[PDB]
Parts: sequence; C-alpha cells; structure tokens
Amino acid sequence: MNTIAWLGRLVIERIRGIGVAALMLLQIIFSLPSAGGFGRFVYQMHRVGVMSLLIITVSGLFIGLVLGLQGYSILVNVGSESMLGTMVSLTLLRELAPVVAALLFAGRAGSALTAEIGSMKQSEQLASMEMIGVDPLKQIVSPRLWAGIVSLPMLTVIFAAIGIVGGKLVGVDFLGVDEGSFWSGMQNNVQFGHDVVNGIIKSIVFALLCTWIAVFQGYACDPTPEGIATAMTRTVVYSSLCVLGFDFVLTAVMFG
Amino acid sequence: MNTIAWLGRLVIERIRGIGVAALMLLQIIFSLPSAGGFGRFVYQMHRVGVMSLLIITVSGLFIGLVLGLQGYSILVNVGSESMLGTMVSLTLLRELAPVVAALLFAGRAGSALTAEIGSMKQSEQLASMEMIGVDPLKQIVSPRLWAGIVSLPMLTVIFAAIGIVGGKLVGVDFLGVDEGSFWSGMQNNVQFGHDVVNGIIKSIVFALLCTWIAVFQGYACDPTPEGIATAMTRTVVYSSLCVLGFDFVLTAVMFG
Amino acid sequence: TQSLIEVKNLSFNRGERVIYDNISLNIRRGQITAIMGPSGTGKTTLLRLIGGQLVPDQGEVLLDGKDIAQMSRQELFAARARMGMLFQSGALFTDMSVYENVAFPIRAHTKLSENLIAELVALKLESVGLRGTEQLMPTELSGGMNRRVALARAIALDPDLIMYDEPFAGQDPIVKGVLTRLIRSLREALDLTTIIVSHDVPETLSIADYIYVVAEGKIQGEGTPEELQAYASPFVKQFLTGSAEGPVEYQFSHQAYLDNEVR
Amino acid sequence: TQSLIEVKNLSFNRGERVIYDNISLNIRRGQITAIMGPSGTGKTTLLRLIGGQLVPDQGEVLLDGKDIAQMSRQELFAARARMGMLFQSGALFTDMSVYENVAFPIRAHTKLSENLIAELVALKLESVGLRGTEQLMPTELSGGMNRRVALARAIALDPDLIMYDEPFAGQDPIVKGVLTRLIRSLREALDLTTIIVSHDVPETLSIADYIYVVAEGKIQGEGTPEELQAYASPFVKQFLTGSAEGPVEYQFSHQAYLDNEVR
Amino acid sequence: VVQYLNQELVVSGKIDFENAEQQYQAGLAIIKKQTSFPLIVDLKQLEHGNTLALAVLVQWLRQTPQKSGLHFKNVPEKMLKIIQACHLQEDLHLV
Amino acid sequence: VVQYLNQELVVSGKIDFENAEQQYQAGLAIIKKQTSFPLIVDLKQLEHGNTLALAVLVQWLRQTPQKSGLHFKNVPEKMLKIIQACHLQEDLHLV
Ligand SMILES: Nc1ncnc2c1ncn2[C@@H]1O[C@H](COP(=O)(O)OP(=O)(O)O)[C@@H](O)[C@H]1O
Ligand SMILES: Nc1ncnc2c1ncn2[C@@H]1O[C@H](COP(=O)(O)OP(=O)(O)O)[C@@H](O)[C@H]1O
Ligand code: VO4
Ligand code: VO4
Repeated sequence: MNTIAWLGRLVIERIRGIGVAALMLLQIIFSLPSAGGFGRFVYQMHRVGVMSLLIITVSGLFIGLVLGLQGYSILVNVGSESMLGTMVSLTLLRELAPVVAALLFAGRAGSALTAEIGSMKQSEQLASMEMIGVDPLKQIVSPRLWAGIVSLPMLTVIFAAIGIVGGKLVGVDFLGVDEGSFWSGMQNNVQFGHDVVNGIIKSIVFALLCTWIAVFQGYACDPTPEGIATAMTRTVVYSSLCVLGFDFVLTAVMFG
Repeated sequence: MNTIAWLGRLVIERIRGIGVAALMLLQIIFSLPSAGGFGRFVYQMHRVGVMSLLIITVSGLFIGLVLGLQGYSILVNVGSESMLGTMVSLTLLRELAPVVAALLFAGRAGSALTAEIGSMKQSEQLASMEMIGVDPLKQIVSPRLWAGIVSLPMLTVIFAAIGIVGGKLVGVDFLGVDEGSFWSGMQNNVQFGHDVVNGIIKSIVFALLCTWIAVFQGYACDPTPEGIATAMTRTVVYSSLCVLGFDFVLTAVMFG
Repeated sequence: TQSLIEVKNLSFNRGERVIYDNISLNIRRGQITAIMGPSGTGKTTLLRLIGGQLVPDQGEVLLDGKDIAQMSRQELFAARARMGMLFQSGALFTDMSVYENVAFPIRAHTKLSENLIAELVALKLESVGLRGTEQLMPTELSGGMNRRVALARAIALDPDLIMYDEPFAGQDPIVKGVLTRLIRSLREALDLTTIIVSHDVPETLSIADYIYVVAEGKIQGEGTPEELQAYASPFVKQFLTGSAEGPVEYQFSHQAYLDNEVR
Repeated sequence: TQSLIEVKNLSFNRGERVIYDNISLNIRRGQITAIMGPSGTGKTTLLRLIGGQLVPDQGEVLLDGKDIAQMSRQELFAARARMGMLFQSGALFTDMSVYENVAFPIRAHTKLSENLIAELVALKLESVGLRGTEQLMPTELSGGMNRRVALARAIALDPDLIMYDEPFAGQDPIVKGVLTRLIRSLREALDLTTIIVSHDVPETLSIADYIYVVAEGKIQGEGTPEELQAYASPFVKQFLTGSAEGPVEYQFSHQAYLDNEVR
Repeated sequence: VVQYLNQELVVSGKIDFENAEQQYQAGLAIIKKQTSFPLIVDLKQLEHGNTLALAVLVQWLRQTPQKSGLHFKNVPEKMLKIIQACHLQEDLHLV
Repeated sequence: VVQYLNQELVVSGKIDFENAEQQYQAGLAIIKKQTSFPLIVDLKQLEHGNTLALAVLVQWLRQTPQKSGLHFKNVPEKMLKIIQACHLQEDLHLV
C-alpha cells in the first residue's frame, strides 16, 4: 500500500516528465539558428564524433573476427565455405551495425552529453547563462543535438566496413578460404537498396532516441552530484531499452 | 613542429599515469578492512549490481531472439534444425557473455564509479575526508572495488541464462522446433567444465580491468567539470580496448 | 522619482517557511540601493524573481508595465539583455580563460563592425582593472579573484540595470576600498541603476541611496541612510552595531537535557 | 611559549609567481593567531602545507619534531585526526543531511560504548547552536548557513589544533558577533589552539594573540595587536585604515592607448 | 576518572572517551543501593568538561529516580562557559 | 552622432553602437584632406562617454599620420571619472 502508492507516484511523475522532454524537443528544432551556430557545430563533431572514432574500429575489427571464426567450422562439414561471406555480411548489416553501434555510442557520447550539461547545472553555469541572457536551448543544446544526429550514421557505416574487412583477415589469411567465392557470395545476396540503405534508416532513429535523451537528462536534473549518476543511468537505461525496443518494429516493417 | 612533441610524450604521462594506478591497486587490497566495511559493501552491491540487473535481462532476451532467428533459415535448407540449440549456446557461452556483458556494465556502472568519485573531487568532498582524517582508499574506494569484482560474474551468468531461454521462445513457440532435439543438441556438445566454467574465468578478468580503471580515473582526475567527461571516456575507451584486447589472449589459452 | 522595477505584493514559499509575504518594493532610476538584512531571506531569491527564474506565487512584477512571465520567451531574452549580474560565488565559464569570460557577453551581443567588435574587446579590459591577466585558466583563482573577474563581465555591456551580489566577500581592505569607488564611480558617470545585496554596514550606508532591511518576510527599514538610522525600530537598532539582542535561532531546541534521552 | 607548529624556511611555487620564500612561523599553544594579509598569498595554501597536502619544496615543517611527509601514511591519518578544518566555501558532504554531516567525524572516531556513542551524538548538536535542523538536505542553505553547519563539524571532536578559514563571509552583524564569541569562548574554556585566516581587521585584532600579515612571500608584521599597530611599517599603515595607497596591480597594463592597437 | 565510596560518587581528574563505560554501569551499581539519592557529585574535580562531561552524569538518571533527587555541586569555572554557549539556565544542582 | 564641416569634426550627442561605422570612414574622408591636422574635436558635446567614446576617435589615428597632431578639447565632466578608473594620465589633448 505505502511503497506501492509510492512507486505509482514515481511512475506518474516519470511519465509526466518524459512528455516534457517532448515539449523541449520542438522548441529546439523549430527555430532558425543564427550565425556562430556552425562554428560550435563543428566543435561538437570534434567533441562527439572524432573522439568516438578510435573506439568503433577496434570493436569493429573484433566481431567479424569472431563471427566468421566459429560458424564456418560447423558449416564446413556439409558443403559450404562459400556462404561464409554472406552470413558475416547479412548479420552485421541488417542486425548488429544498427544495434551494437549505438550501445558503444550511448556508452561514450551518450554520457558526455549529460555530464557536460551536468557540469553547467552544479556550478550554476547554466543559470548564469540565462542571467547574462542567452538561451542554452539555442546555445548549448542545439549544436549538441545536431552533432549527435549526424555523427552516428557517420560511424556505423565506418563500423561495419571494418567489420566485414575484419572477417576477411581471418578467412583468407588464416583459414585459407577462396577470395572469389568470398566476395561473390556477398554480391549475389546483399543488395544495396534493401540492406545497406535500410541499415541506415535503422541507424537514424537509433541516433535520435539515443542523443535526445542524453541531452534532456543532463539538462533537467538536480545539481546533486550523487543524482548526476542516477541521471546518468537513465540516459543509458532508457536508450538501451528503446534502441533495442525499436529494433523489433524496424525489423518487422522492412521484412517479414 | 611543437604539436608532434605535444602529441609526442603524451604516452609518457599516460604510462606514468597508468603506472600510478598499479601502485594504487596494491595499496587497496594489501590491507585488512575494518568493521563497517561490509555494511558499505552491501550498499555498493545495492548501488552497482542490483541497479544493473534490470538492463541485462532485456539485452539478454534480445540477442537470443535474433541469433536463433536468422542462422536457422539458411541452415534449415540442408538437414539441420537440431543444431539450433548448439549454435545459440556455444556462441553465447564462450564468446559473447564474456564480451557483451561488460560493455553494458562499463556503460552503466563503469561510469557511476567515476562520476560518484568525480562528485567528491569537485566540491573537495575528497579533500575534506582526508582533512577530517579517513583514507578514501580504505573508505570510498575499497568497498566500491570489491563490489565491482563480485557483481559482474553474478550478472553475466544471469545474462546468458535468459540469453538461452530467450532463443527457446522464438524456436518452440513460433518456429515450431522440436523440444527434445533442442536441448539434447546442447547436452551433447556443451560440457560444463570447459565452457561454462571457462566462461566465468573470462568474466573475472573482464570485471577487474573494467572496474579498476573506473575507480582510478574518477579519483585522480582534475575537478574541472569539462574534463570530468574526457575522464569519463577514458574509462570506457580503456575498458573497451582491454575487454576486447584480452578476449583474444583468453580465447587462445582455453582452446586453439 | 520614476522607478524601473515596481514590485507589487508578493507571496513566496520555496522552503515552506515564511518568505516575502505581501511586500512591495520600488527601485528608482539612478540610485544605489542595497538589499541586506539578516539570514532570514532567500539569498538573491529576491533577485531571482527580478530575473524571473522562480515564480511569484501571488506576486506581481511590473517592469515598466511589461510583465515578467506574462511576456514572451523571445522578449525575455531581450529583457535579460538589459542586466548584468555577478553571482553569489561567481559562476565563471570554466573551460574558457579570463580573456574569454569577459569577452563572452561582448561577442554574444555584437552589433557593430568587425574592427569595432575587436575594438571594444581590447577596450573593456583596460577599462576595468585588467588587460594583463588575459590567458589564465579559471583554475588558478581564489574568492578575492573570483568576483574580481566576475565583476568585469558583469559591467561588460553598459546596462540599464545592474545587480551585484556580495562583492565584498573575499577582498582585502585596500582593494575593497578601490571596489567601493569602482562601483559608484561608474554610477555617477553613466547614470545606470544598481542593486546591491550585502551585509557590511559601514561602506554600504556610505554608498547607497535607499536601503531595504528585511527580517523574514517584510521590510524592517526603508529610505535614505539618514532617516533610516534616525528611525531605527527595535530590529534596526539591534542590527546596526550587531547588538547581542535579537529573536534569532541561537539554539534551536529549547527543551531540557535532564529529561531528554540521547538515542 | 612552547609551540605546536614550527615552520622552518620555505620556498613554494605552484603558480610560478613569488609565494612564501624563506619564511618561518611558530604557533604557540593556546593562542588565537590570525594569518591576515592581502590577496598576494595562496588561499589557505599555507594551511594546505600544515595539512601536508601540497609539498614544501625547500620547506621544513616540524610538528613537534615529527615531520610531515617524512612520517608514514598510517601516522598521517593519525596526525590528521588532530585537526578540525572549516573549508573556504565549506565542503559539505552533499546528499547526507545536516544530522549526518556533523555526525560524520563523530562516527568515524568512536572509541566508547554504543550508548555513549549515541550520547555524544545528541550532545554535540545542543552544544553548538543546533538540534532542531537535523534532517534538512544540504540543498536548502546559503553562505551564511554554509559555514554555520560547517563550523559544527569542525568543532565536532575536541582537537589539539583547529583551523578556521574565513567564517565571517556570509554572516549578519548580529550572528557574527555571536560567532566571534563562539570562537573564543571555546578557546579559554578548552585550552585548544586556533589558526584563523580572514580579512576583517576590527574583530580580528580584538580576538587574536598574534596576527601575521604577509604581502607576497614574507612577513609584513608579527606579534600582539598592541605592538603591531604601534610598529606599522609602510605596508601595515596602508592595510589598517584602508587608505588607498599601495603597490597593488590596480591596472595591469601600464602601457599607452594612443599607440596601442586593438586587434 | 575514578568514582569513589563513602556514599558519594565523584568525578575526578578527566573524562577522555576511552572510559566512562566501566565507570558508568559500575557507578550506577552504587545508585541502586543509594535510596532517595542523597549522594553528591562534586564536579569541580572534573577539570576537563568537554560535552562528554555532559554525557554519563545524566545517563545514570535516564532510568534513575526523581529528576532532581541526585545532587551536584558546581562547575569547575570552565564548564559554565559552555552553559551560555548553549544558552542554558539553571540546569543542574548549583551547590 | 553627426560629424560636421567648417574643418572641424565634432562628436555630438551620442555614441550608441548602432553607428560610428558610417561616421568613421566618412569622418576619416575629411581627415585625408585635412593636411597637418589642425582640426579640433570638441568632445564635451559627446555627453555619452561609455568606452565606445574611446573607440572610433583614436581609430582615425590608427589610419592617420601624426600622433598628437589631431587635437581634442576636453571631457564632458563624466568621461574623466573613467580616466582614473583606468588609472590614466594625460592621454589626449586637454584644451
Ligand atoms: N530550490 C530552492 N530555491 C529557492 N530557495 C530555496 C530552495 N531550497 C530552499 N530554499 C530556501 O532558501 C533559504 C536559504 O537561506 P537564505 O535565506 O538564503 O540564507 P541567507 O539569507 O544567509 O542567504 C532556505 O531557508 C530555504 O528555505
Ligand atoms: N593548483 C594550485 N594549487 C595551489 N595554488 C595554486 C594552484 N593554481 C594556482 N595557484 C596559485 O594560487 C593563487 C591564488 O590566489 P590567492 O593568493 O589564493 O588569492 P587570495 O589571497 O585572495 O586567496 C594564484 O596566484 C595562483 O598562482
Ligand atoms: O583570501 V583572500 O581571499 O582574500 O585572501
Ligand atoms: O545573507 V546572507 O547572508 O548571506 O546572505
């Protein structure tokens, strides 16, 4: 009864907020940014994207080295080492390069959008900005949000490119697989307009829900540096619940 | 010319910084904790583990639903729907439940060990503790580190258990696969002492390098709340480089 | 004696104590008024209301008829481009150096040419007490150097209203003597409007034009410093010299000890 | 006139300016000595050295012969369990309420029984000026209430040496009159040892026993307040009354403007 | 430190928080055979009043008899300075 | 605001940062045909000296030849208060 009603109130308040973040989101994009916006916009790419680049190559190199390592050894027993190039491509492209690219991005830059705005909340460096007079929704939010949208499809292609080229390195350089059957296994089965293009349309709505939460949950948080970490998980928790919760609608609309 | 010697020597204060963190690490474990240590130790489990529990079930439920969904449809064409239970088990157990369990753990609690200690650095919370006189290496580090070691193998088993039980839900409830050939596919091919035990020994050294970095990089950081986010990535970057960099030695010592 | 800020009657409870109940203030144009008083009033929480951050609950703030929180968000940033405010423990933009903190509101509101933009950039730092500590990181500075740099960007644009919030908190008695000149020397020269919140009775009475000592929710004494000390109510007499006589919470619990258990 | 802290000659450069060069101080047992001076000296950076946080470069700090940073890390926490220190802008243990901030160093150093542990818990808050604002979050508090709560935990354990660091920064003139009693009333009653760093010349001279004024790296005036004002060197005379005459950096750049280009 | 006999329980020399446990429950062991409590506690032998001098003295009475039956003499000329520091009135016996 | 002719370039009434661009380069257009610079700038007509009064006046002499050739009269009794606020000495012509 007591704790139950407590949790109820909790859920209600949470849902109420969420809605808010919607009311924030229109107010950022439905205004034309001024001069000086692009200069911070480049620096946010310098902050979010270029710093995120060194990570996803290594985890890109890894997963191809694993996925072409183990399925083949069971698959070679019947007749197929030529379908190695298909199974590495069609599971990275339509399944993992949307999903696992974001969970490394929600890791690095899904935090550093919150704690950089959890920065300006504790020392009132948000409040001073309003008091001098800017609006941080134009100043420190909108160049942050517009880099977050752009830079993730700019990475998840980069990710899967080394993802496939990684699995080539285990195949032809150590397992001795035929090069021609490797690539022409892919060429026949991986169309462009149905897989790589629809691997992007997954990665855009995986970029919006990951970066809009990580902006809002750093803005409307109380400046307590304990709860700056409980606000930190609600970036990651609500991202990973929704970046996985909206794969299953996006897999069904594309195919099935 | 001075940039290449500014980018030069950047390893050196980093390798001297890493050499400090080793010298810290002996000084935490080579002392017997006092009374009152277990009470904070339970609360850190309440902080790190119990809070992390709600995430890895959903991403546990997901990956089994995917991996048994797509490989079968190519595998069914020859003779094999009975080896569905093997390929889901032996890639989760010896390959992914060490790796992908940490990258969600380095996401949530790999941050909240830094920002909770990046808390006490900015308001001199740390410095007041020394001044009153405790040692935070005994007080706020050692119950944090000992929860981080314990709680990750306590999760990655939990992860892969729903990971396998997830893929059963797509198989027998939607693809109509035989239940007996499903499980007895696993029981012949998945030994206990070579897979599930050696899936733990991967997950311990994936827990130590993930949590010791996330303690140190929040302790010896400058209190600037911009660089509290650049210190935040170096948790995630150096974790994900080493949690992936030490899969490849651990795969080779176990088998191959 | 036309005013800028015309506070109508206010009620406000953000700590559920008694704070600011049915109080009305007026800030005459071209006068240094200091909002002091004991600890029984929200710190600058009055000045947040003139900023329009916290909400007047049954209040009514009239900025020349143009009502704060009845106006638009576009006009409010046009209204908050009228004020300079040094904060309590002065909020500096960390990441940026001293050359960029004071040049922050300059660059945010340029309306001239390229050169004349850069002309006033090098002109303000000679105008304040500076232009030789430009590129130091906001890391190497103390409370005496916190508000000093923070005051530079507060006076950066010439305002129509400027607030100070305890500038005399980390200063030495020489430099606070310079600062008490530096506040007023701007005021007679540029006919602006100041509001100071502080508690240092000697120089505040010798610099203000109209005081306002509020105890918990209401005025205790208003007017010029001549009539204010001349008409000390028995809360003002106790406040002027710090007479150890007052209804403050010296001890909170006034219960017994002999019959009080100690958990 | 046996001392506790015996500073030998020191050099220290953490901002590569001139700071503390070949200076030696002595803190006699049972005396309230105030280390005043202008902004030309590291804020408490002296008191970090007695804490042993920053390193004396060619310094030599003798705590009764037991040398700081020659001792062990085990004995240093045993040495840092001798001191109470209110910080600059008082570091409170956020989240933890007022009942837990002052009970923090009490619980960290219990040596009695369960009851007598809890006995002194309810006894300190009546002993300070409190025990009716126990469970408020350190969120609703200002500079006047920051150091007030922070002073409670500074005096929590009875020390052999206790430092204060600008307690008179957010106080009203009544309550700072109580606080100037509250500092010294402990000192005669419990024969402890105080070190205050502040700049408010009236009450500091009427409360200290030996004040030291340092300009940039050296003593300007030492001793009892009688001989100190009686022997004002022409840096001490300018620092007392506050007469605007001094070698401070009023303007930094003393170059021209007519021949100075404006980027 | 040590509390004595001849019906009177005296606090003598120090209170220093490594003690007044073994002197509390054994010092109360006199009080249960001190009926109507005519026993006097001379506190001017205390000489180290530091709010721990406030502790165990009244901790007998917590469960003792009448609230003003047990007697005290007087402060040791420093403990009083704590009294108005807690704004205190007549609290204990001022013999 | 407006700078006039009869060889003398006067600052009159205001400087308010929406201007002293069109009056700078056209006000300098007199100065190139003001040889040896006997022209006087009466600044006590200024009446809004606010460090933007410091700007364009000397910005001619950045593009001019002589340093103390171009003359000025005097402050409008408020601009001087800025002078020792920048600790300043004899800077401009004090006619
Ligand atoms: N979030 C908040 N916003 C505004 N005021 C608050 C908030 N939380 C608490 N307060 C109130 O502000 C008061 C702070 O004390 P204050 O009057 O500012 O001290 P001082 O007068 O010394 O500045 C508290 O009494 C509290 O009730
Ligand atoms: N990390 C640091 N630790 C100690 N001192 C520093 C550090 N960084 C800068 N400083 C020095 O501390 C000084 C701070 O000024 P300070 O003398 O504290 O002002 P005030 O005397 O008003 O307290 C600066 O001059 C700077 O050189
Ligand atoms: O500390 V000071 O702040 O001024 O000296
Ligand atoms: O009143 V204050 O005392 O601090 O603000």
